[PDB]
Amino acid sequence: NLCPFGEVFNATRFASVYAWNRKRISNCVADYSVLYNSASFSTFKCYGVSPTKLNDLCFTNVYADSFVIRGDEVRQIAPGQTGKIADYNYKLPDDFTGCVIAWNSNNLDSKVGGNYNYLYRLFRKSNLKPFERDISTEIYQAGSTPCNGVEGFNCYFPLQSYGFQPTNGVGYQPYRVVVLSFELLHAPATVCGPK
Amino acid sequence: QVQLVESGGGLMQAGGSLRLSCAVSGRTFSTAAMGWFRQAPGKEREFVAAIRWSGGSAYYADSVKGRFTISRDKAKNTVYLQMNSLKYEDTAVYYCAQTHYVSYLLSDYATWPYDYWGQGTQVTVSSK
Ligand SMILES: *[C@@H]1O[C@H](CO)[C@@H](O)[C@H](O)[C@H]1NC(C)=O
Repeated sequence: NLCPFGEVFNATRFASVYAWNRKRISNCVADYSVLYNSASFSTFKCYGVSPTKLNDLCFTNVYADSFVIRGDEVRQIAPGQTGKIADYNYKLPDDFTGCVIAWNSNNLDSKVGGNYNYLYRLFRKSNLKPFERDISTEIYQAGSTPCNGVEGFNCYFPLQSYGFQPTNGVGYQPYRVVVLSFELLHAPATVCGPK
Repeated sequence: QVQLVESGGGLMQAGGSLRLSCAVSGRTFSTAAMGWFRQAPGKEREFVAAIRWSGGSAYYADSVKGRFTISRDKAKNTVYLQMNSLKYEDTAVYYCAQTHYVSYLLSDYATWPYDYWGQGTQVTVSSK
C-alpha cells in the first residue's frame, strides 16, 4: 500500500504548464524520506511544513501537480510571485503550505533542432486565481478592436512553444516541477507517514 | 512523427475550381498548424496557405488571397486547399506540411521550417 510517487516523479511524459497535471494521492503509506534524502532534486522548498514531520502526519488527500517550465521561471513557483508563469499558467496561494520540487530535465526534454512540444500561456486578460487551470484557446485581443475568434493584427493565439535545445544556457533549459499540497477534510485520513 | 499523403491533383481549365486533400496519420495529437506550398518547374518553393489546427484561423500568400481557401477536418485529421478561379500561374506541384511548433503569431507559419512534408500532387491549369 505504498503511495505511487514513482508514477509522478518518474513519469516519461510531463504536462505543459498551461495544462498542468494533478495526481490525487489516497489510501497509501507515504515514505517522504525517499524524496527528501534523494540527490535527484536541485529545488526542494517547503512552506509551513517540513518533510521530516510529514512522516508522522495523516492527510485525507495529497495532490502532486506537475509540469515543465524553463530554469529562470522555477523562482515563480512560490507564494507571492509574479511573471508569465505565476500570473497566466500556475499560481500558488499567498498562504501555501506544501513543497515545491524541481530538477533539470535537459537530458529528457531538450532535443537537437529544438523540442517545441511544451507550451505556456503568453497572454491573458487577468491573473489566475490560485490553483486555477486555464486550457482555453480563445483568440487574445491585444489591441483596441475585437477579434471575433479570428487571428490577425493585434489578435493572437494565447499559447506559445518553449524552445528546448540541449545547448541552451541553464536559464532556458527545461525543468520538471512537482508541487505537493496536503489536505485534511472531514473524512478518514487515508494518506499516512510510515509512523 | 506524422505521415502526410496528398491527393486531388490533376488537369483543370482556367476559371475552374479543385480541392486538394492531405491526410495526416501517426502522432496527430501533436499538430499545431498545417501549410500548403507549391513548386513550379524552375522556380523556388513558395508558401500558399497555413491553418492553425486549434480554432482554424488561416493565413494566405498575396498571390492566392481571395481565390484559395484552406480548411481542416480535425475528426478526419485532413487539411483541404480549395483552389477557386484557377489561373495558368497556379500550375505547380503542391505540398502539404505539418508542424507541432505553436507560435502566438499566425504569420510565422509562412516562414517556419515545418516538421513533416507530403509527397506532392501535380496541378496543371489548361488554357482559357
Ligand atoms: C524513480 O526511480 C528511481 C530509480 O532510478 C528511484 O531512485 C526513485 O526512488 C523513483 N522515485 C520515486 C519517487 O519513487
